[PDB]
Amino acid sequence: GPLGSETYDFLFKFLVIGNAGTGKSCLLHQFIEKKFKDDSNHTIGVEFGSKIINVGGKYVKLQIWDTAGQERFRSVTRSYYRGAAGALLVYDITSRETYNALTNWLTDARMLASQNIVIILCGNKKDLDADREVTFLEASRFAQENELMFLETSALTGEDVEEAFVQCARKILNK
Ligand SMILES: Nc1nc2c(ncn2[C@@H]2O[C@H](COP(=O)(O)OP(=O)(O)NP(=O)(O)O)[C@@H](O)[C@H]2O)c(=O)[nH]1
Ligand SMILES: [Mg+2]
Repeated sequence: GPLGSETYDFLFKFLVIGNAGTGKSCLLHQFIEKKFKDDSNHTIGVEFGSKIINVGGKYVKLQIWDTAGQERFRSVTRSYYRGAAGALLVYDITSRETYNALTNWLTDARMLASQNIVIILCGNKKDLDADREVTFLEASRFAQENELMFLETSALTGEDVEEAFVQCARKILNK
């Protein structure tokens, strides 16, 4: 994967944000490696990944900053919002607390990045439907009201992970 071997037309800076334990790191690992990370522990500060996707015939390299959700890491994660084109905003459909935090994540994102940062809302862990605390309906209405894209995902199965990243990039390229 050296510099001279890659082909891309666009370079986008993305970040993944949301409460601790929502599955942000598993989402990135799923996207890059097409595997469910085993024994995922809390991210210490931040981690990084990149992947080139095909969006409408153009190749887009996504530089992805997987930020720690724990409040102790707030100060070291400020940097990754600045000049970011898009963000996956993640909550856990089994934890209402993670959903209730979205307004604050959203507000901080739009203040630190440009107000027009493209945000896709990811209701993660949808494979755990027996433990669901947040309905699809209320989340979709929250997204509509706050001009966010929205889908539910499973980092465990892989379902909708690729689509979340791709649709975020798609919206950036085209009005
Ligand atoms: N069943 C299920 N478990 C998931 C899913 N995504 C993540 N998990 C699990 O949920 C826990 C947290 O995942 P993790 O990616 O580490 O969360 P995080 O948002 O990165 N946490 P932090 O902000 O502290 O780094 C782990 O035990 C992980 O295996 C999912 O889609 N389904
Ligand atoms: Mg993490």
